[PDB]
Amino acid sequence: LVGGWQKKPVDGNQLFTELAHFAVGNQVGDREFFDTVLEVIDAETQVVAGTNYRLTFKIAESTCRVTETYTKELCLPKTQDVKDTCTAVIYDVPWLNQRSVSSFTCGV
Amino acid sequence: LVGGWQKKPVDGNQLFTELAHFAVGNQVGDREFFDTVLEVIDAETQVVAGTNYRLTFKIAESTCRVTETYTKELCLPKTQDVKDTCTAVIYDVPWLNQRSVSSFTCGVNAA
Repeated sequence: LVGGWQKKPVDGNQLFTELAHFAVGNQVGDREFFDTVLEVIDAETQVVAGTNYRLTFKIAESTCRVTETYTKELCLPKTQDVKDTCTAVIYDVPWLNQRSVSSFTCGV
Repeated sequence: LVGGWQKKPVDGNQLFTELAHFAVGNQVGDREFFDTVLEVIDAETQVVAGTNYRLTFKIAESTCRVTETYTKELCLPKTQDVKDTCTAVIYDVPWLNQRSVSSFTCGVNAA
């Protein structure tokens, strides 16, 4: 789900300052020096919920070379021989079209 | 905020197949060919809510070179003189120790 944007007070919110520093400390580009925060002046927040998935599954070697772009429909199993069993943890946030794998381990 | 882990049936659930394929198709290590998914056998889920932060702030040029490490406490402003105003959106998910900047732009507003 995604919630509405809400204006918040800047006030004594340390986290705002911490998150601003986090953003501006990560802008390199074509600057000789980093810029840094003098002050925050507006602040809005928005709940954004995703789902974290822990999936266990059987794998096989596929026919696709890793140079290629993977697809379910192109990268079919060479043989119906199980190779391993694996567990993966995937965080999915459709609202921001983000999806990430945090862990992936086999020999389960 | 984080919901509880819940066991879910594999059943037909096409999302789980899509998510397994997604994970396996992003593993290129120690392998000439991608592995692919034969079948899913367990599934658990956890709602995790993060917070998206839209922050507007005034910046100054700092004393730290880009070669160096940024820290608020080391990279103090040269002068208490504004040089630009910027807006950033940051998605924070402390529960997964993920944090990301989705946009960073330096236009200023008396909107």
